[PDB]
Amino acid sequence: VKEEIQAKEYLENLNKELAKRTNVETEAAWAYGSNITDENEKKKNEISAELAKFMKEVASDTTKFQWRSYQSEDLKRQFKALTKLGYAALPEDDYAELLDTLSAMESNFAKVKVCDYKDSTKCDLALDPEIEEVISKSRDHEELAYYWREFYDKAGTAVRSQFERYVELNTKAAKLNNFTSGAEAWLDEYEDDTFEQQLEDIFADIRPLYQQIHGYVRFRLRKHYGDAVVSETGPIPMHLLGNMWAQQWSEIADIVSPFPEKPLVDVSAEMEKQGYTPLKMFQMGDDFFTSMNLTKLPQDFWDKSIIEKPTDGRDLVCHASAWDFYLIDDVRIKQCTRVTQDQLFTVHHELGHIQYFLQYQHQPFVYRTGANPGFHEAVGDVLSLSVSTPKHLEKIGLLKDYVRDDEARINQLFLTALDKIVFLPFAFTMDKYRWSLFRGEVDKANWNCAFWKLRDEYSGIEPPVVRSEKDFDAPAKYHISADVEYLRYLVSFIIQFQFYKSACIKAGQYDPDNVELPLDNCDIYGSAAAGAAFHNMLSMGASKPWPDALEAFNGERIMSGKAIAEYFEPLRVWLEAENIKNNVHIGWTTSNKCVS
Ligand SMILES: *[C@@H]1O[C@H](CO)[C@@H](O[C@@H]2O[C@H](CO)[C@@H](O[C@@H]3O[C@H](CO[C@H]4O[C@H](CO)[C@@H](O)[C@H](O)[C@@H]4O)[C@@H](O)[C@H](O[C@H]4O[C@H](CO[C@@H]5O[C@H](CO)[C@@H](O)[C@H](O)[C@@H]5O)[C@@H](O)[C@H](O)[C@@H]4O)[C@@H]3O)[C@H](O)[C@H]2NC(C)=O)[C@H](O)[C@H]1NC(C)=O
Ligand SMILES: *[C@@H]1O[C@H](CO)[C@@H](O)[C@H](O)[C@H]1NC(C)=O
Ligand SMILES: *[C@@H]1O[C@H](CO)[C@@H](O)[C@H](O)[C@H]1NC(C)=O
Ligand SMILES: [Zn+2]
Repeated sequence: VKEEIQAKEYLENLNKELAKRTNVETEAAWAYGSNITDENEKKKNEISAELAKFMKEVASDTTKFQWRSYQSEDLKRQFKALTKLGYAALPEDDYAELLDTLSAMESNFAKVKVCDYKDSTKCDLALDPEIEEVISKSRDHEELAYYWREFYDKAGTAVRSQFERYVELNTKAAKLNNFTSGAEAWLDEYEDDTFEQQLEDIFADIRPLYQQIHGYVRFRLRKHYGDAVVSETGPIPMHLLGNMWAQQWSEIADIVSPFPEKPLVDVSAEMEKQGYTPLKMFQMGDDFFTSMNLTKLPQDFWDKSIIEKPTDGRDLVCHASAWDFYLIDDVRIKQCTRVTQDQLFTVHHELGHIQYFLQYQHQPFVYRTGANPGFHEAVGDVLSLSVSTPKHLEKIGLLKDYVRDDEARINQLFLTALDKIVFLPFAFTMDKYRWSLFRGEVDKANWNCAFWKLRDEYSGIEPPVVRSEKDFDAPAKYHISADVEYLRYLVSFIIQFQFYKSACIKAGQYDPDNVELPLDNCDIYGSAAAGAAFHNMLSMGASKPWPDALEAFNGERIMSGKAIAEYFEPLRVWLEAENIKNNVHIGWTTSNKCVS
């Protein structure tokens, strides 16, 4: 009708206004996140409250248009997105209380300090970097357990009453948008009613490999720590796995690697010896993208980013993140960067977000996000997969005197699995837990043990000490304290293998029927063929449902476990044999580390 013509002009104008108002909210959030004070908290929450109020006016104005009657799929999609208010649907007082609750949790988490194990006078150890360094480096099980407990008590238990209020307010918000719970609100971002089932099916296919890796790691840990510390048949004590949440185990690769007489890629020491800085690491990431004929970082990036931990003793959120300011070319990273191999991957991870932001900044505001949350998280990881290859690391002079025999290949495959397969059950449990609270499936009296129950069922790990319903451990993970959906990372770790396989084929770097070009040594550095595929997909933003974005990249429309399995198939074959040959116990008894 004539109405659809006016509507298109309504949208064009409203999109620009939302960008500009979001800009101002993002600036205040940035200011808080990079400098936590009471004054910046109030500024952030007051701006948010005002944007919330305007969003409600907008939702209500969508009803004045017959938008579901229109011809244009594109107009209807944009209107649909403006009806989805999220937390902004709350009454203004409930919204302000929710923001205050979220602030309390995120700043509790960011301000955690603990006492040194060897010196209880020295009480200024932060997660990043001091506690993370001990967890990743110490092989003293008693020190490890000490830091685990100190951290979980302060980051987790201390915000129980706040976490509860947040679940209530999150649930109320979802119901006001006519979702059953916050779980359905999160899942709506994947635009697919069978999405949970799809992930269950993929997870069930990779679980057997996970159990083989688990079994082997447990066997190797028993030889290091002995049977008093690690049982044969029980869940692995999580504090021994190189990471505070046992989400990835690559930091203990030096004690669990298949062939310890053969090389294991660890380039941290060479980075340090070649004088690498944070600045250099970001410049390398930048080079990687521009090498593929993708977009160079703008000057605002270099001028406004924070790529090193401030040295002025202020409080900030050190958890690494990427920020879109919704103008032109104002994109930033906040990373407390350290010169290590894992941090090099993180740098590429974060720069994948930046690239996505630049690729879609010509889109209308509602379309300036990922095709789905998982797509956003995968982009940088596709590059990190290349960066991590011995091929790439020899090219940039970080890996010296490396012979890629069959045993070094198994070592590298295993190292990657400790980051990529191990994480899958972990990532699944973070949202399974929250979903189950959001949906009202667990009584408040059982919330802590329901967490550790899932961590046992899916990952076969447990706490180093007995916990109970007096503790509350979930918020000790950043994203749980900060209310960041975690499924995006599960989706990412599956789909990034679909992107990488396809990028590798396009780059001439992978042929199944040619042993010179195996998937696990593919480097896509310099490939404009791969870059083109990325451009086609990333530039779409959220303008189409995600199957359409994937189709733009490689012609497929389906999320699949095929690629991640193909990548690790040589590992699976070897590891199955090695477990049988060493009579390794697979599976685990129920944990008894959480008392009701
Ligand atoms: C979540 O789900 C909620 C339901 O569970 C839903 O809430 C409902 O939304 C309806 C509109 O979205 C709303 O409808 C209005 O009802 C008015 C009368 O209802 C009152 O009495 C109820 C008991 O009987 C009370 O419980 C309520 O609290 C109400 O106070 C009507 O006056 C009103 O009507 C007018 O509006 C229609 C709209 O027509 C549409 O648009 C054009 C009009 O420009 C039409 O040409 C077109 O065909 C189309 O129909 C007009 O026909 C005309 O002006 C009417 O007079 C309207 O029906 C309903 O009251 C409300 N609550 C409940 C519980 O029913 C939420 O909307 C959902 N939330 C989200 C985010 O989607
Ligand atoms: C942190 O924020 C305060 C406002 O609460 C401001 O005055 C101060 O300059 C900021 N500090 C830094 C280092 O930016
Ligand atoms: C970069 O992009 C151009 C135009 O968009 C494309 O045609 C070309 O393949 C790319 N250039 C290089 C360096 O390969
Ligand atoms: Zn990310």
